[PDB]
Amino acid sequence: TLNPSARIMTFYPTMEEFRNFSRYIAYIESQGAHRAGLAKVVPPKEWKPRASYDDIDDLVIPAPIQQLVTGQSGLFTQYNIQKKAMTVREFRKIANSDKYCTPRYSEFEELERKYWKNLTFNPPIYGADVNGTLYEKHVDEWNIGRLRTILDLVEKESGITIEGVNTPYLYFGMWKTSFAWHTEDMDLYSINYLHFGEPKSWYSVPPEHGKRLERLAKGFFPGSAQSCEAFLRHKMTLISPLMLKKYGIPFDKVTQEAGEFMITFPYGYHAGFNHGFNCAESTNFATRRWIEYGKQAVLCSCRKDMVKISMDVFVRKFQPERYKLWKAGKDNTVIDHTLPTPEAAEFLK
Amino acid sequence: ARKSTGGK
Ligand SMILES: O=C(O)CNC(=O)C(=O)O
Ligand code: NI
Ligand SMILES: [Zn+2]
Repeated sequence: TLNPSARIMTFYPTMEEFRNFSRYIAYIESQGAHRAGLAKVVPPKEWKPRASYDDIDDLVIPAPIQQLVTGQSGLFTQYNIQKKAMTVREFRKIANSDKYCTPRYSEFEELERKYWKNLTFNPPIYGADVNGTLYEKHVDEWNIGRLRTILDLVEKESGITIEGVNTPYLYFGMWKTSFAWHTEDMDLYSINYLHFGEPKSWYSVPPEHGKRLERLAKGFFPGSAQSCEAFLRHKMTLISPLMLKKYGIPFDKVTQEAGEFMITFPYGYHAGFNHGFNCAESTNFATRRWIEYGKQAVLCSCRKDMVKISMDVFVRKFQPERYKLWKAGKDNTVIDHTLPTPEAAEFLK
Repeated sequence: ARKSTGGK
């Protein structure tokens, strides 16, 4: 009966708790964290992934995107236009310039209103999807380059690399840069570490009301829905929290600060924006709980070469009793979004 | 074959 409100939880592990990543994810799930779709973990003070960020101004952002937003009344579509390569130095100059910098504000609620008031104006540049990592090679705790989860079975058995999914991405943000409503590819988990800069704000719908958000999205954008079941996977759809309130979709809000991790959980819809110049690192990962989510993930079919993982390896290894049934197409398992991952048993005994 | 922030 854990986290019955399904609110976003924040955790403050000691360095001892922190060390084993998979095991801490099982712990937070034993506390009900997954029910929110999104959780915050504040790493211990003594922890640091990089001694300094003084040297990265020469790093290349090979395909920055200008974010053109169209819409009104809490409903928008974002078009992401690939601009020419620029350096982090070139990006920071634009980010902090009078034209693109963060407006003056008092309370977060004020910055949030300005975001929803102004997101269709003066399209910003998001330095998104940059292959690479800012962790130093020796960093053994919560290293996004090597978290050591069962997602590693993809590369271990097939040799398949999916950039961003089983490798890390860097994201350089400026004010009013946005991520649209979405779950992860194959409904995996994600991890996001805010290396530096101004905050990133998040909205999250609980996985248990996820279908409700899809039904509503389908109604607001019926053309997009009629031509692709999984159109939210296109990552173009922005919906304000006032609209979510108006139609009864439970959601939570959270602001991530420099030095904080966010975890997103399978089928946890999330969206948000950056406050100003910052840098985040992200990848996906898995637990045993994810396997059923992966078997049932509704995928985008209308775009070529979208992210699709063979589940075969995972069903054979962790669900050998159900493999023949699954392969016949007769595995009718119903997901219970409240249940924690099997690995949490250690913490519930 | 790769993760993307979003399309057009
Ligand atoms: O930071 C962004 O642009 C959005 N991040 C995520 O969606 C994530 O980490 O799952
Ligand atoms: Ni995400
Ligand atoms: Zn599609």
